[PDB]
Amino acid sequence: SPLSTHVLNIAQGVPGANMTIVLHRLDPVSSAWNILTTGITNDDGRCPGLITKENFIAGVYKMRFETGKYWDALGETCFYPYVEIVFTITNTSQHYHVPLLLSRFSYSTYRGS
Amino acid sequence: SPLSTHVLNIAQGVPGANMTIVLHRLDPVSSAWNILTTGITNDDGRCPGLITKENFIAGVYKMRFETGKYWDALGETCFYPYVEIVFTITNTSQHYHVPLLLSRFSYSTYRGS
Amino acid sequence: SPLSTHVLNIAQGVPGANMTIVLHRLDPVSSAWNILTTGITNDDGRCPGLITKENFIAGVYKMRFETGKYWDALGETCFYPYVEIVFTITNTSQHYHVPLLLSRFSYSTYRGS
Amino acid sequence: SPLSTHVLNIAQGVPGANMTIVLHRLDPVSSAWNILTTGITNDDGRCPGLITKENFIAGVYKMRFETGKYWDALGETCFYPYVEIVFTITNTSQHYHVPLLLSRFSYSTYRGS
Repeated sequence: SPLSTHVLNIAQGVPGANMTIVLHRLDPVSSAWNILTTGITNDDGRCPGLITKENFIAGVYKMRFETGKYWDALGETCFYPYVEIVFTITNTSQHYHVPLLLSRFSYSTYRGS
Repeated sequence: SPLSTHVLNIAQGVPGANMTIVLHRLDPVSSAWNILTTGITNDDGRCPGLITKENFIAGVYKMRFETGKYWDALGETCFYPYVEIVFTITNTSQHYHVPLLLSRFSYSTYRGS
Repeated sequence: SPLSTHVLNIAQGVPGANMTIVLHRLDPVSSAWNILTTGITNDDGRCPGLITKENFIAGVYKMRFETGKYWDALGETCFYPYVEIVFTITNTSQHYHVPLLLSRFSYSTYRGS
Repeated sequence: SPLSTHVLNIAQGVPGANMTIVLHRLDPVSSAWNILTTGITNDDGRCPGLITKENFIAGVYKMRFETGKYWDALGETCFYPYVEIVFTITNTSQHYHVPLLLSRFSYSTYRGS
């Protein structure tokens, strides 16, 4: 709304709760990143209100998931210290859902609406 | 050996050929990434000779897949301009396989050996 | 409610619309599968009304997805003529989400709720 | 050769060893399945000798992975008592690799070679 996520712990068949997510946007002129917001997934593994419609401008975004910290808080290690999903937003009339299905040794993502 | 990849175009059920892959390593001390190697996947979607045993030391690595340029060359667009998989190497006795299963609107990876 | 699905065409980045889905349940003792409900996905790739809470008993269920016919209607072939996901329900106090993430040459599913 | 598989336990990031696999092929006049071969994956998670080149005719095949029995022999429960992958072979000149990425609550499959 207009950007949502869902973190899923597919090793346990439950949502990934309390994972830190940091949203960034690429600066159009330099190659650098602006932090837009930092969230934490709720018990349903979601992060409501990541961005407002007015600030969700077209461009290139990056969602960093703190997978290493998540798994560590469950007392286990992860192959990935963090996961960054980088994606292009051009059509701003649509909803964009960028989930993360995660184990300690795998991850997947897809574009949802 | 000891780091390998495999790009799979799961939209067409064929390997991802001619995709640029760049391997980086995080430098202990400075919080900077530095390029170790660049490669281009062959027809089987693999990139032999990414790194030698002597240089495959423990640390944090990142493999950047140019998914945007790959799909642009197939005359299609990608949700992801590029994919970076960041991973921790501590046990240097093992072989690490870091594949990319890719469509225009999704991707996934797992730790293989 | 209490069983749902979600079909996502990850090759095209859109919900899987108008896919026929059939829920079956295995009759304990006999080896007999029989139809519980036949449905079709709506515009958002979802299929409400799969089973009533009253009829949601512990047992083995199977959701059959007509992927071949789905792709055929899109003018493309599928590697899988249909997909059956078989699962065991023992805890009838929960909601079970059984999505299907589909391309022409791949699929995945996970337990959600 | 010409049909192969690879089972990966992505929950633990090791190969799916000692899993029972059953290959069937659909009888093209009745709508019923003929058992071709039953095998067990090796320590690498693979299962060589699934079918001979001679017996590899065009048709509909089905690979049943006994996931529930895999997990139980490991002291764990699986949401799926088994996984069957049904696929159409039309081009008999190609090799078909159909691996299974598995956890207790998720699985995915894709065409390779």
